[PDB]
Amino acid sequence: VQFEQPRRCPTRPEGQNYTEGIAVVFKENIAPYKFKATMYYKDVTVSQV
Amino acid sequence: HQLSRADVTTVSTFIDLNITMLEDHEFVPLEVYTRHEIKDSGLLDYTE
Repeated sequence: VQFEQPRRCPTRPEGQNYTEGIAVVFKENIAPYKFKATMYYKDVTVSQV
Repeated sequence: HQLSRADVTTVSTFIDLNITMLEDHEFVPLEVYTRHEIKDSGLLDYTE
């Protein structure tokens, strides 16, 4: 019998390459559109007494 | 003559192993929509 010769060791995987950047994350808009209005009307009352 | 150990070149019998700790991480509160946004997505509010 004889001794086993050295095994080939694993290597550290190269790793992940990351690109740096600036992000803006948008979601679906659920907010209603809002604006200003003016109502012009006349309350008309006829009382029968 | 005497000499320092630094004068003799050093070979290592030690196997290197570099373990680093997983650093602290802070999770901030994060919502896609708040309750205010969910309630405001209605066109008419009966109460108001």
